[PDB]
This record gives sequence, C-alpha cells and structure tokens, in this order.
Amino acid sequence: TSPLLAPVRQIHAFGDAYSDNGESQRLTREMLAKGIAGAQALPGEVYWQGRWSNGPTAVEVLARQLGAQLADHAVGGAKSGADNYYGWMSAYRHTGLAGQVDAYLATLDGKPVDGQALHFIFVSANDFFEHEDFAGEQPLEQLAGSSVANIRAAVQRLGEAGARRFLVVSSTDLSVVPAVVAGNRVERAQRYLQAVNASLPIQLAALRKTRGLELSWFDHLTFSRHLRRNPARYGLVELDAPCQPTQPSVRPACANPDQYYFWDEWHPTRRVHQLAGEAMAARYAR
Ligand SMILES: CC(=O)SCC[N+](C)(C)C
Repeated sequence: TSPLLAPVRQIHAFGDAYSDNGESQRLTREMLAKGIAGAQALPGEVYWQGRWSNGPTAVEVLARQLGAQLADHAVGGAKSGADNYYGWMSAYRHTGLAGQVDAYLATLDGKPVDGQALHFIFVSANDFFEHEDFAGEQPLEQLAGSSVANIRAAVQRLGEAGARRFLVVSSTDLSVVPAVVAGNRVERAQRYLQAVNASLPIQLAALRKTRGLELSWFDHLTFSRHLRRNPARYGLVELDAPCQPTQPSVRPACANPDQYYFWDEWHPTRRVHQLAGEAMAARYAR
C-alpha cells in the first residue's frame, strides 16, 4: 500500500442507480405531477427510501466512513453521455453523466468549484443495458470506447471548471447481474466490461498527470470477484438469486437480505453497497 490520500469533507457524486440516493424518485414524482409523456414512478414500491436497493448506496457509505457531506447527483438509468436508459426523460431533463455535470456547473453560476470536494463518478452500466435491450448498432468494443470517452470527458470538463479531486468507479461485473444471466448475455457483458476497464484507467492516469489531479480508480470488478469467491467470510450465502424478485412480477422478499448479493435483478443489496463503500473509503484518511 502507498500513503493514504487526504481527508474528504464534501462529495459530489455523479452516476446511476448504483449511487442514486433519491434523485430518480424526486424527479419522477415531479414529472408525474406535471403530466410528462411516458413518466413512471421510480424506483418502485419494493425499494428503501427511493434508493434502488434495500438500503444506502456505496457512495452514501463512503461519505459516512470518511466524515463527508454528500451531494448525490446520480440518477437511476443514467448513461455515460447526456441522457438516460429511460428515453422519456430526455424531453424533461438530461440525466446522464454529461447532463448531471452540466447541471452541477450551471448551479454554480460562475462561482468556484470547491477544490477540496471529491468528485465521485460511477456510471456505464446503462450504456450496456440500453444497447442490449433496444438492439443498439455499435459493436460492443465501440460502445465501450464511447463509454470510456464519455467518462474521460466528464472528468476533463469538471477539472476545467476547477475540480481537483476524483474517484472514478470501474464497470461493475455486469456478467453476474441476474438480468444479464437471464438474457443469456454473460459473454457480451464480460467483453464490454473488460474493454471499459482496460482502457479507462489508462486514459484517466494521463488526464490526472496533465491536469495535476488527485484521481483514485476503484476496481469494482476486483472487489466483487473477491467477495463472490469468499462469500462466507462476508456473511453472504446467495450470490445469484434476487432477494426481491420483480420479473416477471414482484414476489415476496427473502428472509435474510444481508445474506444476499442482489436485491432485484440489476442492483446489489445494502450489504454489498456497505462493503463497497468501505472498500472505496480504504484509500483515504478519515
Ligand atoms: C427495475 C429495473 O431496474 S428495470 C432495469 C432498468 N435499468 C435498465 C435502468 C437498470
């Protein structure tokens, strides 16, 4: 190990349902009130306080561990570019990573970026899910290259505006997601996530060096592989079945959710989010 990075007192989080701590719920409630075409209530009835899980997301645990306030801009469905898996949001708000970056910068209205705040980025899953669900054109190698470029551009744009500290999360292991397994798409997920995770850290290391940034890379795939190889160590028992099935329809939730890896068919449980948050916090002093 090298020296721990300096303490963190403010996080700005950008990303998708792996981080969202209430934004998709707030926005969809707004959209429903306004009669927006296509709007639906997200995340749904079988979720904890608007999180796409049964508890806090990894970034919420990271903030708790580190003693930081959290401004969590992440939106369930968010892609790495401007928009969302949920196409019907585009007309109302651009909620992808690039959209969230634009909205954060516009809220600053010329005032300075907090150079001490950690800019946490965790996105790309929906790039893959939209591509598979709506038969996207690109070869997965090209889709991964677009994901990588999008995330690099978000770091560059935040740095441009004055951000100095970043934590960028890798692709998760999409290959073990229950919906991917049920779609017989394990190899395509493997190929997509390997491409993102090989390229992105090399691009971010160059950007870090050029702009004098503090940028930490969190390898979520290494993290999940280690958990899923040694589950008993962490008190996990069921790695594959969702605790709270939703497809084809909502069924009764499992008795022992802290023994389950997956909450629904796409999203991990509060236990896994806890472990992930603790792992992410390990690079920083309290
Ligand atoms: C209830 C669900 O999660 S459906 C899948 C939606 N997703 C593509 C945005 C993850």
